[PDB]
Amino acid sequence: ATYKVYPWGVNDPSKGSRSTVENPWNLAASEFTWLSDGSNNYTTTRGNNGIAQVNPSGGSTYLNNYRPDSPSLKFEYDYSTSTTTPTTYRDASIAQLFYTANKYHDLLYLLGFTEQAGNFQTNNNGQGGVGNDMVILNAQDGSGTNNANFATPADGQPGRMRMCLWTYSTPQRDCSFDAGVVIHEYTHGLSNRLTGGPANSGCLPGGESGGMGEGWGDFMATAIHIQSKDTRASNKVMGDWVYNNAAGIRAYPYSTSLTTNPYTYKSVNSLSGVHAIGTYWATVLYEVMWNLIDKHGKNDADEPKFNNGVPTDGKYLAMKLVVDGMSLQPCNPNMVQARDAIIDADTALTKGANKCEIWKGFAKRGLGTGAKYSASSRTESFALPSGC
Ligand SMILES: *[C@@H]1O[C@H](CO)[C@@H](O[C@@H]2O[C@H](CO)[C@@H](O)[C@H](O)[C@H]2NC(C)=O)[C@H](O)[C@H]1NC(C)=O
Ligand SMILES: [Ca+2]
Ligand SMILES: [Ca+2]
Ligand SMILES: [Zn+2]
Repeated sequence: ATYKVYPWGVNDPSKGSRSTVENPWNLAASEFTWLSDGSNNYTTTRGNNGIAQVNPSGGSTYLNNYRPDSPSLKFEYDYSTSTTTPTTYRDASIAQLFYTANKYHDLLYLLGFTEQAGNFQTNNNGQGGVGNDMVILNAQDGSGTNNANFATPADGQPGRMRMCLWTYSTPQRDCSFDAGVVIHEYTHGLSNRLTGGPANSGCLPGGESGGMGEGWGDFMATAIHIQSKDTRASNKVMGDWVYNNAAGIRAYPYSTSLTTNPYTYKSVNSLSGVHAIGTYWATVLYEVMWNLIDKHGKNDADEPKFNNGVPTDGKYLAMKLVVDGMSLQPCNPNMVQARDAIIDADTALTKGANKCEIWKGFAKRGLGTGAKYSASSRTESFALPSGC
């Protein structure tokens, strides 16, 4: 089986070129491949982890929406950034969306988002949790433009991703091809399933918890696209291609310079809406990640190496600690509790080997030892534990 796609690590069409990749699944995470659920084999963008289609109606059903009928298993379709009519590259759009989401399924699986952790699969093959909940992957969704979204029911009911056309450019830009946005949306399914465990999807409804909900997706997309040359001095934005602005969709770049990005926990008292709040959260995680990378290095490959169950590099270690923290934090968590869950995740995973790297990043942006949450009147702190 082949896919002609912008491969994993190329965020969007302005940053790379398409090529044909063969059998891109990781069999540890997709034992049936992406094209089977163990009982049925498919000749389209359908299998254990997801089903992809266009949804021009904007409706809530999916099985009978259009997807390419390709018994060749060569999911190689025409695409050009000059094309004005997005339906003429719907096959490519669907295939790219299927590719990116399945790759991310596989990576998250390796970081611990398995069947027993409440992940999204039709068949869990005796490994725990509840199946029948592959992701419904809607490309060119007619419910709107200039946005994307993800609905996460409890374990056993499929997640639903809606990817829309964006119309701040001519030609319009199809966000199926903006991997970071795909990753951001899928991460809503990750954080909603893990937080409060897989049966509770009401744990990140709004306010500060919902803000972290936005931040986690931006962080995961950012971390995945860190480049060989990058250092803590690199600044990163979100969605700059599909949105057609070099600033991306958030108010500041993800940066370790407090000049480039000034947000601290106190700033959240003045921020309005979950995306603004999440911009602060993703900046804190960015700080922590660079502390871990500066300590452990970074692995530019598409999957981590593990030493005694622990990612060997700071990039995937950061991702793993963030994922693990979601399983330890309370339902409806605030950022102080989510900080503590990440520290506790490191205690469990590494016996506390990264305590001070984590605290330094949180403290630097006001989530130090003295921080206190309030919906309107948070208290910030830049103080560190004595051990640090
Ligand atoms: C359904 O798809 C699976 C996965 O591609 C097929 O399993 C492969 O079978 C061949 C031999 O038939 C083996 O050499 C491969 O190692 C198998 N792959 C995996 C991942 O197990 C299976 O044959 C297909 N079923 C039908 C009826 O065509
Ligand atoms: Ca499941
Ligand atoms: Ca949950
Ligand atoms: Zn979001």
